[PDB]
Amino acid sequence: GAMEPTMDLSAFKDGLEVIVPNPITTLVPSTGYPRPTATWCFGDKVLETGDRVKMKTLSAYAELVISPSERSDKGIYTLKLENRVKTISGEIDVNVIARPSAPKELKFGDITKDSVHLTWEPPDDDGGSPLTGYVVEKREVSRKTWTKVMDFVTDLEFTVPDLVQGKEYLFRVCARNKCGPGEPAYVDEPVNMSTPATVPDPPENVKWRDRTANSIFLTWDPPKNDGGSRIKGYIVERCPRGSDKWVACGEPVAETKMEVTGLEEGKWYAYRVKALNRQGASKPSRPTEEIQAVDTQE
Repeated sequence: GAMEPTMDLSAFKDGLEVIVPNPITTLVPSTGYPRPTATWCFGDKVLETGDRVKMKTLSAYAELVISPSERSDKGIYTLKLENRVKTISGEIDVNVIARPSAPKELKFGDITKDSVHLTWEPPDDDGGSPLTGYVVEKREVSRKTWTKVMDFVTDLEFTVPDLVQGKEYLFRVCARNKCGPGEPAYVDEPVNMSTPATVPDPPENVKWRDRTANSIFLTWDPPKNDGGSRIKGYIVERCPRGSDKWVACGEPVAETKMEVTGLEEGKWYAYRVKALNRQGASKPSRPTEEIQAVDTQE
């Protein structure tokens, strides 16, 4: 008398879902007289015990354990039971998922009195599972606990409300899976609602045209950073060659142009401009070359 090997795979009809690094455990009830021999294969490769691969056989079952699990362990595992009657083979499709990576290119902007707009980009790896959403958290730089602003955000942007003036905030955004949230992405610098205004930046492109014995016409470019306050005007200054004293030309003007006059013929002058706002005056622009006051010739 004898009996064929039989295996019970009814526990894997849906499949096997494993979150890294939890072990992949496949226990299959086996029957058969004589007792069948177990053979484990991952893909077209025969598995044998060693490090992460561990196998055991009892009279009632054959079991395969892969610990710790990796993403590369995903595939179809095959169990062959063999006695003198017959050789049977069954397959188990194992999906090994993990948690998402961190959102990319987290930026902040559009800072109002009570809101901060945040935009990000999808993470590189979703962890072998569809992204369920994004998680938005905040924390004032004085406080030590992160509070969740919103979860399951299905967009690449979010406007954080209910922010208080005079406070600095940190922001981090995570990506979510069925396994849970992943590594967070933080903001490059803290976000400050207050932002006390500063003095402007120097003008940038001071150039000259229409140079005579007593006059010159100067043009410059407005600075990029106004310092948080409106550019009230500009101040043009002058330095003769034989001195290191910068003298102001005329009076403050609201335009990016000025015609300096009163120049003495035969002298060489350099010129520089400052940008004015409520907080004061900027640092002077890069001074121009020393230009001789003389009328055109030939």
